[PDB]
Order: sequence, then structure tokens, then C-alpha cells
Amino acid sequence: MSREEVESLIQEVLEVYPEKARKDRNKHLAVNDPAVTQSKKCIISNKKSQPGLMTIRGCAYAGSKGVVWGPIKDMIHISHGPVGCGQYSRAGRRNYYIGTTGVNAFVTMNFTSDFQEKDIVFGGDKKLAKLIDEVETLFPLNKGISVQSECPIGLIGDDIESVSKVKGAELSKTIVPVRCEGFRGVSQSLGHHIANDAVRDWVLGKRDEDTTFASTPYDVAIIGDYNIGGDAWSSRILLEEMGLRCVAQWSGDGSISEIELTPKVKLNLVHCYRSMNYISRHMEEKYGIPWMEYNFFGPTKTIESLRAIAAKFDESIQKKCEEVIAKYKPEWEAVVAKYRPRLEGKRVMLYIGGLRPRHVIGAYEDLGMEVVGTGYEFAHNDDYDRTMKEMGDSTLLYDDVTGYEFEEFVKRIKPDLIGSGIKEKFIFQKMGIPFREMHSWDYSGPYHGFDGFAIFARDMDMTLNNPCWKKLQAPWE
Amino acid sequence: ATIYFSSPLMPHNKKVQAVAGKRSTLLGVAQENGVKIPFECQDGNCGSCLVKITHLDGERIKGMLLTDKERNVLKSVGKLPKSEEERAAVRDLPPTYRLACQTIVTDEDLLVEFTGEPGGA
Amino acid sequence: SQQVDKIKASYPLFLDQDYKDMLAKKRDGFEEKYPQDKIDEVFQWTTTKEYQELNFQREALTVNPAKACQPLGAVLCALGFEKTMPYVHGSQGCVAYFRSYFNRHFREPVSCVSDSMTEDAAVFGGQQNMKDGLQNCKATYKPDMIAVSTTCMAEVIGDDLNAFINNSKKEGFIPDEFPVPFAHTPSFVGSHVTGWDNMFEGIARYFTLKSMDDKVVGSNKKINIVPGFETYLGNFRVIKRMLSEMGVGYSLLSDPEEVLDTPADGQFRMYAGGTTQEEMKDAPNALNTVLLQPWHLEKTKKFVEGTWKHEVPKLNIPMGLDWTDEFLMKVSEISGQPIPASLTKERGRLVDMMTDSHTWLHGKRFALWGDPDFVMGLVKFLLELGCEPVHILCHNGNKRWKKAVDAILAASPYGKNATVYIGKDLWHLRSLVFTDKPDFMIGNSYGKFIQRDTLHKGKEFEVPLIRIGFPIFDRHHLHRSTTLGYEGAMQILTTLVNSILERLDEETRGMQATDYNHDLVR
Amino acid sequence: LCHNGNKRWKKAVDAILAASPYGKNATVYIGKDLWHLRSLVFTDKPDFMIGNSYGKFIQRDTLHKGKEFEVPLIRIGFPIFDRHHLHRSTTLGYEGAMQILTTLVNSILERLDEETRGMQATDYNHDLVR
Ligand code: ICS
Ligand code: CLF
Ligand code: SF4
Ligand code: FES
Ligand SMILES: [Fe+3]
Repeated sequence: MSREEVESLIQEVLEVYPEKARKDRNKHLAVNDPAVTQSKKCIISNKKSQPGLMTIRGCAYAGSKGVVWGPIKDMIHISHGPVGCGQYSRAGRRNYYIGTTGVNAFVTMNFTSDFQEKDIVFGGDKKLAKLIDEVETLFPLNKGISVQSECPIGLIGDDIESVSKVKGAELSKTIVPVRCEGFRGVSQSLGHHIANDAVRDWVLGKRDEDTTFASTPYDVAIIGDYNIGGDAWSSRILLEEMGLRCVAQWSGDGSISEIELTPKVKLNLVHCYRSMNYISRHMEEKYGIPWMEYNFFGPTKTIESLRAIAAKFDESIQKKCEEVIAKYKPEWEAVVAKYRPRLEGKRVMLYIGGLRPRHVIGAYEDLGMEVVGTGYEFAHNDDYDRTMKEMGDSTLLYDDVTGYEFEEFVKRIKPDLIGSGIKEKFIFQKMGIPFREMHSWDYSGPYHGFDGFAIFARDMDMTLNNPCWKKLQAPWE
Repeated sequence: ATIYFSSPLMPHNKKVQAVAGKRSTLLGVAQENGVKIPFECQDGNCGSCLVKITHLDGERIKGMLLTDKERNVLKSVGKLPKSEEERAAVRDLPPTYRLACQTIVTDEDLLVEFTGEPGGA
Repeated sequence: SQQVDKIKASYPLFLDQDYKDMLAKKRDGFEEKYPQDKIDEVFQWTTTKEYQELNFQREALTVNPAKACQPLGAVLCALGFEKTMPYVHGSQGCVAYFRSYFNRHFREPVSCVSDSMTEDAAVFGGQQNMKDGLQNCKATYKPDMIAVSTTCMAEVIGDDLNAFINNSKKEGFIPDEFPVPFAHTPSFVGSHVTGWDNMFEGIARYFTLKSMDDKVVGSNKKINIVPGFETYLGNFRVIKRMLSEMGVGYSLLSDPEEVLDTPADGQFRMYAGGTTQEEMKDAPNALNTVLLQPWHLEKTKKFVEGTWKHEVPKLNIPMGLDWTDEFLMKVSEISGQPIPASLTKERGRLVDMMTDSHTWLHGKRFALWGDPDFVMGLVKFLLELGCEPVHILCHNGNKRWKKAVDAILAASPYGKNATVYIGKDLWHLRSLVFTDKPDFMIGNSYGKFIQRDTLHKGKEFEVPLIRIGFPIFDRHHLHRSTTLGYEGAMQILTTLVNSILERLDEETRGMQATDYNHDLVR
Repeated sequence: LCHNGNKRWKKAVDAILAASPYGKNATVYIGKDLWHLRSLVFTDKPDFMIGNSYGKFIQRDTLHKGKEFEVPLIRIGFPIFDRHHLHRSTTLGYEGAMQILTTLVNSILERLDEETRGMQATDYNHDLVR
């Protein structure tokens, strides 16, 4: 409630900024009205960050190498450029996988050209070719190479596409040049776009002239699930228990063969719309594969998505879906009965990257919590279209929120729980407010499916109802 | 990247090979090949380098960032419909009309047409 | 399925039979995995010596490096001054990664800003970005100082900070008297320690270049201490305690001690402690300046010697027994204050612990890596303990550092089987520990994978890791440990000897097989 | 467990346990020896033991039942014989609480790292950041 209070709070918060910053940031803060269908008249998104305001956004290299290309396990990803970019993104994301690292899997290893002054002055194309040769000799079992370019690669004018073509022709290998320089784009969204374009242009159209793979009318491909803590595996077991066959996984625990076999799939199940809507649209336009968005956060959304997915097949799939729902009902009923009374009525504030602020709303509401403020770092206007309906009236919406803005909003609203990344966790824990990492699940998980809903409820009860929050003030103070 | 420059001033369209993603823009590629696109500033506000860019390979269209300076210049020229602005803002797809000094060459086949006049008739 | 009484996280939930069958079906059907015997053969090939010689023939590829880029060290140096905001002129991804790195290491908030240069800056430069960023940061976060570093993008573009800051001041974006020191910190030259050196030199030159006329050496009777790139709060604490217990008046420059350790009392302090600007202004008045890590403060040493006219002592890092003794003796010589009895008693206690644990510490082979000064101090301390450092690795070391370390090793009988590597990454170290097995490794969390690899060969080939260095992500509150000085030596000794005893206890635990050596008293 | 405890001490500990919701599954034993504790940890397995060096045998016993039944030991108390210079540690006050918290969390993390070090079997949880 208190919509006028929310607007006055926004106006008061915006007062510290200079005129340009205040005018720009006024467009990015909004009061939610669920009846609104077009977000363009209410909120503005996908714009550049105001300089010197401590934004939380990343770069295109983070969204391309660190998000999309990284989870692929049997390929080798070369961070073309200086050493820091690969170092800071090494194993910082919990995209789980199965394999023997260093022999046939390379997810948690850092390959880099390690550019020096002479590389900047003269170029690194010959160095790139030599590096590709050394990778081929040292890691024979790799099934592909992707070269993710950092800022100096595009800044000095290197031709990595020609090198990729020459080396791929010479060694009969799939070499994918990705122009994911950090300055390109305002956030990780352009990194997602560039990674999808690279997948489409260099990988997807490989098994087009063959038909050796035996297709099945129940063929589905998971798109946009990156196995953060094992989420993709829970979703996979839920789908296979329905009788469908999962051929591809994009890209958590994903393989180059699965990506190449994806065009032979009857239905695409897109979890992350923001990161992989481009390749899904391309697949629908080229191969005629329909794609549909689902939600596996909490029991209600999981059941609704399961029924929606079953509605696209014959009646046997529907009966199997009903069987699965009946089987898994008592588990989440018991979880709710155990944890809801401890968490009922609490107010939660969220700030995550994309499509997680709206997806986890159902999971929170399944335990009686209510979301009072949400927002995104790099979601576009269609994501806000989708998230307006799922949020209550007179709630706060923020896009590319700054540290000051988020701190003041939290101080005035005083929520009982905040779910965000590592760069705000220690800020908000010193203020005496429980915090959850909604990117890495606080090194827990998975949170997808009913198996993940149990862990989610346990984690929220653990963090929110902890004794340490009662002792933030000294007794003699 | 293969770029075909076309203009009523040029007797024949020229086919050139360019390195994608170069810091030098389409304007660098135009200058090094002798294509006379009228460049009349160095801060990217005049709009005289307006060109019409057609992606010949529709499948190989690369997403890009339309900077606010380019958007404002294109609006001041009039070569920016609201639909193309919405498409660029939501789907990160380039508009039909671009500025050569502010256009980064992508790895695709492009047709670049100019009339020899500054942007804005 | 899950039991509400016993809920399992990813481990061991994904060890269930249904999940195992799912994963097996997925691998058999769609992954096109190589046969397991072929994978085992390739792993065994990677273990052997011919793989090592193929490894060391690498000149263009780097696998698992151990070093960061300069702006990380620049930000760390900027964080050590009072009410100072680190400001990186370039892309925002750099700042996001720096903040994530320091957040995961220190588990404390880190404040840093950027001007978020985009394609517009790539084409037309980023002076407008710098102006708007300076104005916005000063208006919003209200710092007493903005310390400016650069990314690789701003270095390749050639964006010069001096003209940009001068224009931002002249056009009224920030007051003309607002202190805005800057430094050029390219990520393709050196490593993070070079960035720390560049940032400190930039700040010192900003404050002590136009006012050399009224400075006389020794007027304030103080000693300047430059800690360098330090990620252990215990080192700042021990330096302060050692100088305070002896009666020496000091002035620690660029100390992030207070800001990286702030109490949780219901409020968030964006700034805390730090070197005060009047301390930087009065720095040339000090008797002398001693550099705690001289091997990455070369440019700072040159500036101090040539402008402050201080005779900087040729001291080593105060690690171990002899080097701490030399540090204390040099400080006593400079300040004229004698060694107090407490320091002598602490040294005696350290020697007592050394003699107590020498029986377990003797003849143990260690492969270690880290920063140059930290690595050389650790090597010296290990040689002092009778240990044998067999593999010494430093990715960001030069040839002079290699010569100095080899000279240190050649002066002891325990450095005969010691080889120093510079420019080698952790894949080289994996090959080295596979072909010439040491008893332990000493390094940051990135070694935790190498141990894993060794465990794949067998329990008799596994090399345990000891987490000393930067960054440590898999353990909590290890950043509060001490490395320098006597107490740092005792902490390192305790860690080493207890790791040895833990390894021996783990090996000798099987009943009726090896538990005859499971002694109660060790 | 407290071998040299009395009845009033047992009542005090029961009172302090009832005041907190985490003491529901707690049982206080007085006059019992380490063989009773061996039986208790075999039949009602805890995650860790806390005590002097004499517990190292109990852990060994658990390892003989199986790796999944092993109960690792944390050496906090008197006497410690198989570890060097642990008598210099602190237990009272804020510094002692800090050291105890660090020891407990690091022991938990080392156990987790040991449990997930198997290549292609359990290394999917071998996280770099914990
Ligand atoms: S890809 Fe995106 S920031 Fe959609 S870059 Fe980011 S594993 Fe977030 S909100 Mo980290 S658009 Fe995935 C995401 Fe969401 S890395 Fe993960 S949690 S659902
Ligand atoms: S936005 Fe993105 S992450 Fe940033 S640099 Fe650019 S590609 Fe990379 Fe890596 S190396 Fe260090 S942190 Fe930067 S300053 Fe040069
Ligand atoms: S159209 Fe008219 S105003 Fe515009 S450039 Fe040509 S002559 Fe000048
Ligand atoms: S040259 Fe003037 S806008 Fe491009
Ligand atoms: Fe903390």
C-alpha cells in the first residue's frame, strides 16, 4: 500500500543526483500497477548506466563467455586478451556439469592469450593461431574451440574470424569467434545476443544434411537453463518422468553434440527468455520448431508449467503428467506445512539480473511471503511487460538501481529479506537485514522443481529465522 | 565481412573486404577504399554521413547497440521511424539508416547506399 | 524425491539412483562422450613426463594463470586512503569483476565506481564520460577524494587522464581544489601489484610534488611505511603493533585495514579509517621511508628517492626470523629507539616453537606459488625450518627476482633440489607436481583443483594444499591471519605442522592396516 | 557429555537448552565416559565431535563402519597431544568466539571438500567459492 508514499519516497531519493542524473533516473523507478499491459509508458529499460553511480551491471564478455558459452563442457573457451577478465570469471558461476576436468571437460579452467605490450602494438592473430595449435596438441579430446574476445581485441582491430576459419579448415575443428568486447552494449544482454548469434552462425547449422539421428514424437529441448546448482537436472527429471525425451540442454551440462542435435527436436522449452529468445526465434523461423516459456519455481508454477507442456502432446503425456503431479504432491504439501507458518507474512525485496525477479515470485508466495520491491539490472521492456502482472499493486520497480538508491529504498521500506548478488550481500548484512544470494543460491540448491522447492524453503527459513539478527545492537548501546 | 558500396555518384558499385569489429568504423573502410561518403565533423553530430545499410544475408544479422548520440542524430535527420526505434530498443536490431562515422562493421554481407548529400535531404 | 525431515542439497541429492540413471541415459544418448578407457588413457598421458615437456614448450597459450590485472591493485591501493573513492575510467565490467573478487575474498563490502564507457567512447573518446562520472560520484557518494585508475580500453584508446581531469575542473564539474589523483594502469603490463605501485606513486606525486620547497627530512620524527598489495589485515595489525610497542612514531600510507573490517552494528559505513591527506602531505618530512614489499614498489622507490630525498633501506619483506630481525634493527637504527623486551620474548617464543616442531617439519617438500615478495619470504622461512621447497612458481616475477631467489636458495643446504619458475601458470605446476611429487602445496584456492587431479591418480599420489595467499574463496575468515613478523611466522609454522600431522593422521587411520602408527601423542 | 558433572550443572544446562529452539534434540549426560559417547555417536550419528585428543580413536572406530558413518573430530579442550601449539589458542571473550567460529566453519568446509573430491563422481559440488 501507500502508493503516494512510494512516489514521495522516490522523489526524495532522487534529490541528491545532479540534474542530468536525476532526470535520467526518474524514468527507471516506478510504482507497479498490474493493470498496465505496456511497460514503455511506465518504466524505461535497456539504457546506458549513468557514469560514477556504482551500477551493478556487467559487460558483454560476462554475458557471453561467463553465461552462455561457459557451461558448455567439451569445448575450450579462450579469453582472447589480457589476463584479468578470464581470472575474475573463473569458476565464479555454479553451472554444474559431469566430466573429468582437463581431459574431456574444461568448464572450470581458464584459457587465455595473456596479451602483453607487444601483442597490443603488433597484434595477436599469429599468437592466436599458435595458441590454437598448442591447445590442439595439449588437449586432444576437446570437441571444439570458442574464442571470446575482450576489449583490446576489437580496439586494436584483430581479425579473429579469418583466423578461426583458417584454423578450422586446417585442423577440421569447430572454431567459433565471439566478438563480446566489454564496451559493446550497456550490460550482459548484448553479450547474450552475441553468444546466440555465434551459436547460430558457427555451430547450429552443422547436422543439417544428415538424418542418422532417430527422432521421436516426444522430443523436447531445454533452452535457457544453465544448471545453477543442479536446477537443469531437477527440471530434466521432472520432464522425463512425464514421458518426454530431452535431447538438448542449453547450456548447463551442455555438449556441442546436443547443440548440433537440437534442430531435430519437436518442442523447445525456454526457461530464460532474456538470454535465449533469439536462438529460439531463429529455430522457429528456420526449422519450424515451436518454443514455449515455462516456470519451475515453486509448486504452483511447476504444476501449471507441467500441465501447459503436457497440453502440447497426446493424452498419454497428459496422463503421465497427472501421475507425476499426484506422485509429487505430498512432498511439497509437507514442505509447505512445515515451513509456511515460520515465513508467513514476511516482506521480501528482490534485485537480480533478468527473469529471476519475476520467476521466483511464485515460490515466495507459495510460502506466504510477499514481494514489495523488485527490479532488474539488464532486462528489456518485454520482461517488464511480463513482470507487471505478477507483482502486487503499489509495489516498487527499479531498473539498473544504484547502490545509493537501493540502500535508501531498503532503509525506508525495511523489508524482512533481500535477495540479490554478492555485491550487496555484505552491505545489507551489516544493516541487520537477512540476505540471500539469488544468483548462486548462496552456494546451495537446486531451486527448480519440488526437489528444489524443498531446499528453497529450507534456505529461506534458515536465513530469515536466524538468532544472529537479534544481536546486531550491543546491550549497553 | 563483404561490403558493397553503391551510389549514383559511383559509376560502378564496389566490393570490399573489411575486418569486423575494427575501432575504425565504416568511415575508415570507406576512406581506405576511396568511397566518397561526405564526412563533415569529428564529434558525430552533423549527420552528413547518413547511409542506408541492407543486410544481404538476412539469417546472419548481428545484434548491436544503438547509441543515444546516433539515435538523436537520426531523429534530427528524420531517418528513424518509431517502429525502428522500438525494434532497436527491445530486440537490439540495427535500423535501416545508419551513420557511417558511428557504424561498426559486423561479420556479414552488407550493401551501403548513399546519395552524396548530407543527412536530411 | 525429498524427505521433509532430511532435505538434501545438490550433494548428495544428485547421487540418488533415479538421478544417476537419468545422467547415464543422457550421456549414452546425446552427449556422444568418449569411451571411459580412452579418457583414462589420456589422463595417464597427461600425468607422464613427455606431457610435461610438451607443456613447457608453450609460448602462446596460458592455462590457469595466477595473477590479475593492474586496476585491481590500483583499486586496493585507492581503498587505503581516508574518504577516497576508487574510480576506474573505462568499462563497467572491470569494476563489477573487481568488486566480486574482493567481495569473495574479504567477505566485506567494496566500493568502486566507473564511467561505463561504451561504443560511443570507443569511437569518440571518453572525456564527457569522465566529467559526468566525476560530477555524479562527488554529488552522490560525497568522497573527500577520487582516485582514478584505467582499464585496458582507456589505455588502448589513449585516453589521457591529466587533460580530462583538468577540463572537468575548469568547466566546473568539480571544484578546482578537489583532490583527484590519477594513474595509468594498463592491464597488459605487469600484474595487480604493478597497479598498486602505479596508484600509490600517482597519489604521492599528486600530493608531494608542488610543495618540495618547505620540506626538510626528519622534521616530524616519523618513519613512512608502504605496505604494498596486502590482502591480510593481520599484517597491517602486526606492523602497527610492532612499531607501537617500540616507541617509533610511524605514518602508515594507504591502509585499507579499517574499511575492510567494519563492525556490523545495524548501519553500513561506506568509509572507515584510511590514510589522512595531511599524512600524505607531511610524508616527505619523515626521517625515512621503508617499503615492506620492495619487489613490486620499484617506481614508488624511484619517486621517493628522487623527490623526497629519502635513503630508502635495502630491506627484505619482514617474513621469518632473520628478515624480521633485520627489519627491526633497521627501524631501530633509523628512529634511534632500542628493541623492547617484549619483541625479544616473542622472538624467543618463536624459536622455541621452531625447535619443538623441527622434528615434524624436517625434510618436507613443498611446491608454492604467489606474489614475488610473499613467495621469497615463504621460501626463506621454509629454508629456516629445514623444509625443502622443490618447486617455486611466480607468474608475475622478473629475471632479477629469479636471481635473488636462486641466490637465497644457494646459501642453504636445503635448497639443492630447488628450481624457480617465472612466467609459468598453474598447469605447469600441475605437471611438475605430477612428475616430481612434493609433500604439500602452498597457494591460493586455485590449487584446490590440482589436488583433485592428483587424487584421481590415487591416494598415494595426492598432494594436499595449504591455503596461504590471495585469493582464498573456499575458506572463511582466513584473511584475518597474519603473515609478516614474528606472530605471522608462528601462524605459518602452526599451519604447516598441523597440516603435516593431519595428513599423517588421515593416512594412518585404517583399522588393522595402518592404525598401528595412530599414536595419541605426536 | 561431562564425566565430572553434577546434578545442578545438569539442571542448568537443561535450562539453557530449553531456552533455545535448537536444543530440542539435546541430551545431557553426567558420569558417562567416552565409551558411552562412542555408542551414542554410532547409534545417533552427529556431524562432528568436539573434544580433546582422546576422541581421535572414536573417529577411527566410525571410519571402520564406513566412510559415510565417519564422525570427524574438532580438537578444542584439554588435553591435545597429536597437534602442535594449540595450547596458544583463545577460547574466552570475543577473540575466543572468533577463533571457535573460524575453526568450526573451516572444519565443515574441509569435510565438504573431502566429500566432493571424486572426479566425475562427486566433483560437481567441488565449488571454488564457498
Ligand atoms: S542467463 Fe542471466 S545475473 Fe537468464 S546473465 Fe545472469 S543463470 Fe542471473 S537473473 Mo547471474 S538473465 Fe541466468 C542470469 Fe538471469 S548469471 Fe544467472 S543468476 S536466468
Ligand atoms: S568490460 Fe568485459 S570484463 Fe572488463 S576488461 Fe572489458 S572485456 Fe574484460 Fe579484465 S582485463 Fe582487467 S578486468 Fe577490465 S581492466 Fe583490462
Ligand atoms: S538540402 Fe538545402 S539546406 Fe540541406 S544541405 Fe542541401 S542545400 Fe543545404
Ligand atoms: S561524420 Fe558527421 S555525423 Fe558522421
Ligand atoms: Fe564480513
